[PDB]
Amino acid sequence: PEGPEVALTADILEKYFKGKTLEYIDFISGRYSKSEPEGYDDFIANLPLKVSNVDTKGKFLWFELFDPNDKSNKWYIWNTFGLTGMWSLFEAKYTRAVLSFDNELMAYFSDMRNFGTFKFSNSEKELKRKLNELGPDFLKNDDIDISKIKKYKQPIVALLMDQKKIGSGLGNYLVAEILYRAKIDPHKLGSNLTDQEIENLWYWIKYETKLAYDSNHIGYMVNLENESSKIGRKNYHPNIHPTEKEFDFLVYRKKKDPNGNKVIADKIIGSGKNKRTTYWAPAIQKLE
Ligand SMILES: [K+]
Repeated sequence: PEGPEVALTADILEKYFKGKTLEYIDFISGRYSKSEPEGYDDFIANLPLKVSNVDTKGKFLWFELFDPNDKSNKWYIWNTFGLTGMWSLFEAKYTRAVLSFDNELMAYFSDMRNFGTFKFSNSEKELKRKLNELGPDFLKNDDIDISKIKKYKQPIVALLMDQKKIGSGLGNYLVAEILYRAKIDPHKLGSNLTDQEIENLWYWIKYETKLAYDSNHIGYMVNLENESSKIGRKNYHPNIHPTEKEFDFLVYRKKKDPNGNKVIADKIIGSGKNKRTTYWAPAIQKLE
């Protein structure tokens, strides 16, 4: 899941749990099964608490809770999905966390690979500190200045994959689809892009994120597909109007692009577990 999936999941989470009373959380399997997340014990001891919001910034999601009997007791649930992390209203296969609310309400987080993370904290300061680690939300921020791209002599694919330098929310498929639409070669250094290309790139980031966010079944949040179509969408990037009804991969994991050009499954950024495969068609994307 990338920026859009996280945001749409938060939206759904708020629809069902905002204002509800959380009573407990169980980590029944996975990485937290035996060793609970940081702050878990203190958090459990302070439950029940009501949920006031479920917000996101890029790929980062969090629950904000408060204590109905102590205005000063505020708590937060930090969450990152990882490659296989999914939220749902039913106990799906590979459920790792089970959130029990009052009045029959239940939420679940599934994660076959166990890359998602959890953390509980009662500090707004730490939350603000954490949010400073992320750049503007490429999907939610409609007035982002990406001219900072010029100050970097690094492949543009690395700059867009990074969550701090220019903005947050872009993943391996969004960056590939966006660089294809902007006809820019992944290896092109930021400092070598023209002001025009910058403008053009900005346009397509808004375009793709919005298309992704408005979709109902891209595939990375299948446990919420039924609910995805039973809820609306916020109006991010208002002045951009994608023509397609659903997000479709033009090069991401494709052997050829729409026209017929070949797509290179190029491994440009990352090391070890962080290495990712960038898909691009040399026919369309040039270093110019
Ligand atoms: K107090």
